Amino acid sequence: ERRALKIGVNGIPVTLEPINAISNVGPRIVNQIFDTLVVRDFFSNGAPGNGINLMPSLAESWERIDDKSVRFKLRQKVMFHDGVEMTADDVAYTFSSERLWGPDAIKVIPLGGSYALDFDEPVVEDKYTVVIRTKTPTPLTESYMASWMGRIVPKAYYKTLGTAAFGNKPVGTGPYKFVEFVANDRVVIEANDAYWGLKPTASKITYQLVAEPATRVAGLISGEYDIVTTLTPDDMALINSYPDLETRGNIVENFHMFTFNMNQPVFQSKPLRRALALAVNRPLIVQSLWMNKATIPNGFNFPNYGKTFDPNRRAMEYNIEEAKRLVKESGYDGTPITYHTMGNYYANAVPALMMMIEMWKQIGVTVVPKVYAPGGAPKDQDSYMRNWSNGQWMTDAWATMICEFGPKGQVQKRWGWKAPAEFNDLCTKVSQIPDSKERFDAFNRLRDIFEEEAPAVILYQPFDVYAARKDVHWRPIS
Ligand SMILES: CC(C)[C@H](O)[C@@H](O)C(=O)NP(=O)(O)O[C@@H]1C[C@H](O)[C@H](n2cnc3c(NP(=O)(O)O[C@@H]4[C@@H](O)[C@H](O)[C@@H](CO)O[C@@H]4O)ncnc32)O1
Repeated sequence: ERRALKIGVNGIPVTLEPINAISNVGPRIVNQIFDTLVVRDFFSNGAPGNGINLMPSLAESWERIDDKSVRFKLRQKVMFHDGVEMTADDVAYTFSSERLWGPDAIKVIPLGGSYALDFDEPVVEDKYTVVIRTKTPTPLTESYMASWMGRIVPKAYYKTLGTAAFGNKPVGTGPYKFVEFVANDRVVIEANDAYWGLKPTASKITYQLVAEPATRVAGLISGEYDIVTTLTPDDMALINSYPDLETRGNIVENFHMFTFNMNQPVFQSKPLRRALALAVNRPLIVQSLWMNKATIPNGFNFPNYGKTFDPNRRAMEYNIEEAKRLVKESGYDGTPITYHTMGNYYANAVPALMMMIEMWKQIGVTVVPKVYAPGGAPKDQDSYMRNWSNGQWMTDAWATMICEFGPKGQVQKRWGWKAPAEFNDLCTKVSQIPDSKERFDAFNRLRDIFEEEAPAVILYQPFDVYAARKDVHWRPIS
């Protein structure tokens, strides 16, 4: 039959506008509402779910014409949820200066510019043919279209409503259509049997916020939820002891971190940031809370970067001697510094924070936990330390070092990181040269500067665990 799925989740996105929903909790919903032109084959080249060969989706075919331009031939008679046919005009709009990457687009998609390629205006050749262009050369256009930046929006409806209102009543081409959105509580979507692709296999999907992981585990056990997300390896034995239930876990291409508001005088310079960084004992946190399943990367450096992955890079440094030394140099009065966390939105956010509070006490710093509820985030002026994550969404080190931490990103712009000039010039350089020894060495230079400056501190890649009924064979949680 087709069941109504009930999914207990760690969090609900602030919006369903597909770019502004980019987070750990938005994509699992917006990937059902919207489609992309092309998709990654997660099992290509023997890959165990992290493959990269690109396959047709809204685009039936595509041809790279030159180093700046890619022609996409679109499927025909694809319907948006309101009965409007998708055409090249919609795809052009999705990647337009008006909506995405122009100067005024930043007021409503604040991060569109930092996460955009160096686009020029798309060209519509006919109803079903669109050419995506870049002002400067880049080989990333095609894989970018398979990413969370590539979800196709309906031009007329979206432009009429505007970005914010569209985010509360989204219309897409995907296999599920919008029914309801209750901020900080739930999203309901229903089967779209007019979908161009395979017929939806669930009648409806409800994403219900269940803040505490033990409540999600109990809800799965009692049948209140069919699927639950964001568990840890410690929950696996209990769940797997029920023959009707199971867990699935794997290392994700995402890192957990803590970061700083660098507009605050206490974090305006590198010494205290680097001190907090060098006192984090990662193997201890991983052994205590992750059953040694979370992995510690050798810097801001991940295997999915391909040609810009360094398999021989050194480990990130643990040095409480230098940390004590840097605390004293900064003239640290001894005042408590807040660390904001939205409960366990990140798996093990609170138990990891309590272990780091003890580690920072052992080097002279007093950090206090400020645990808040969804929607109760502090104003920037009230934020000092906070936890975050970054999903490594491209097969190139451009994401997320340059997206997030580069001169156009939110870490320098919104959160006040005054990066060294060499860092910003290297960011500009790597974004205009092809893969080579020079490009490889330049990213290693950027990684070195990142660790010297500590605008953020990388903890580990979590071992992401979800769980479900065995008789629920399709799980829309990524
Ligand atoms: C316009 C405003 C109403 C806005 O929509 C609303 O979201 C808001 O008020 N945000 P803000 O004032 O910043 O309030 C908090 C303070 C902090 O900036 C917080 N925050 C930012 N990112 C996340 C967030 N990020 P995430 O880790 O789930 O997602 C990251 C993404 O943040 C990241 O872009 C991507 C690629 O690196 O990797 C991950 O998907 N998770 C929980 N809170 C977040 O939101």
